Amino acid sequence: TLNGGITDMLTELANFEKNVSQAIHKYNAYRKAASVIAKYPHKIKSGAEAKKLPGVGTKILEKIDEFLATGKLRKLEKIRQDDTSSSINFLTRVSGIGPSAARKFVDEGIKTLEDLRKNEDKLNHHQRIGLKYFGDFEKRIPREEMLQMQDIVLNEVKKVDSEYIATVCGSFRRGAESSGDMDVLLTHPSFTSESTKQPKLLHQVVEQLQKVHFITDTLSKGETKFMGVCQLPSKNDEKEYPHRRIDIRLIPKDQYYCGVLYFTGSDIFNKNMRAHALEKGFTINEYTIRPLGVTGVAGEPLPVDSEKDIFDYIQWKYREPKDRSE
DNA sequence: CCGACGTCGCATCAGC
DNA sequence: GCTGATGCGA
DNA sequence: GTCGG
Ligand SMILES: Nc1ccn([C@H]2C[C@H](O)[C@@H](COP(=O)(O)OP(=O)(O)[C@H](F)P(=O)(O)O)O2)c(=O)n1
Ligand SMILES: Nc1ccn([C@H]2C[C@H](O)[C@@H](COP(=O)(O)O)O2)c(=O)n1
Ligand SMILES: [Cl-]
Ligand SMILES: [Mg+2]
Ligand SMILES: [Mg+2]
Ligand code: NA
Ligand code: NA
Ligand code: NA
Repeated sequence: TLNGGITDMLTELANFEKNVSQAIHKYNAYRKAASVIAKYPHKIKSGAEAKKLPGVGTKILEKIDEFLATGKLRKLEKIRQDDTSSSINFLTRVSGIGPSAARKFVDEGIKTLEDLRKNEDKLNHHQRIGLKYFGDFEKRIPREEMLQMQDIVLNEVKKVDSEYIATVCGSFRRGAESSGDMDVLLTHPSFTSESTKQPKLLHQVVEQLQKVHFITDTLSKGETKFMGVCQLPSKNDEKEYPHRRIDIRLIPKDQYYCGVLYFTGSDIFNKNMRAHALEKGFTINEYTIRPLGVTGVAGEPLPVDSEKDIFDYIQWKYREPKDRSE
């Protein structure tokens, strides 16, 4: 990328503000600025040039001037030397360990991978699985493997009930050549915004995927969201594939377009689009787009018959999934 | 200046 | 048990 | 940290 040094610096700062400072709005601000700089089609020559972009303000412009001049950021060089910040940033790389638990572990003297493995009984279920697969979960998934995973999920879903439709979303649907995990949107005509005519709709699919040894572990599970672990089958004498994170979201079938807009992302794209919706007097979630009254109270859901209908309400030209990788 | 910043599912805990 | 935060996650 | 009223 043209501005990878700057965007990496802002990402590291975002991660510091999220994991150490526990400042979620600074995290979002740094990530928004990193994203707008990442798609800027010029090699940035000054902080003033970057400050013209939405989400880049005075302070990031100053950091960009320091980084352009020296190749580094003193603020980050200090953060790296802080042992508490270093430890907290490492611990939060385990799935299920967030900013609060990381700081509590550091207080308790649990600061390393060796420390975590010594103290499994101090971990909740999610954290225990996150530790088990710590290395695997930092590996990316080649699109070729995503296609094999898609084949399994779609065919196994069809064996349970031919009326299910499973849609792989996330970076995969945005056409990425690799993905961090697999995101599966699921619908069934028995589950709509008006009624649930069949119990265990998500459970039956999870169960079938466990039965064929595709799903290997569960991080959390409810009526509409599964968060877990999966693994492709390997052939004779082959090294095993890495275990992969999988998310399955069962969405009311009549609300598929809002659901697939949400689950396609990216996360920053969704934040930007929902923020624009609010400025336009609407609120968007994974189910509906609703107007806002003068009181700021959301009104009744608006008719939606395509993803583009949602863009139209907020006066955005349509963006294909491949152009949503913010 | 300063209030707002996207929205919500599941796990966990506190208070009753 | 229920209800309402809070944490961590999508 | 940045934006917008
Ligand atoms: N904070 C978030 C996180 C996710 N999401 C939505 C949008 C994401 O695209 C979708 C899947 O979450 P994810 O973390 O797997 O993001 P992806 O877009 O798939 C990433 F590119 P990756 O390929 O690394 O998983 O959930 C969101 O709305 N808000
Ligand atoms: N998981 C899915 C995917 C699509 N669909 C529906 C939405 C549309 O009515 C129809 C067209 O699908 P597509 O948008 O993939 O062309 O399929 C669904 O009900 N559940
Ligand atoms: Cl809704
Ligand atoms: Mg994903
Ligand atoms: Mg605003
Ligand atoms: Na700007
Ligand atoms: Na984590
Ligand atoms: Na995911």
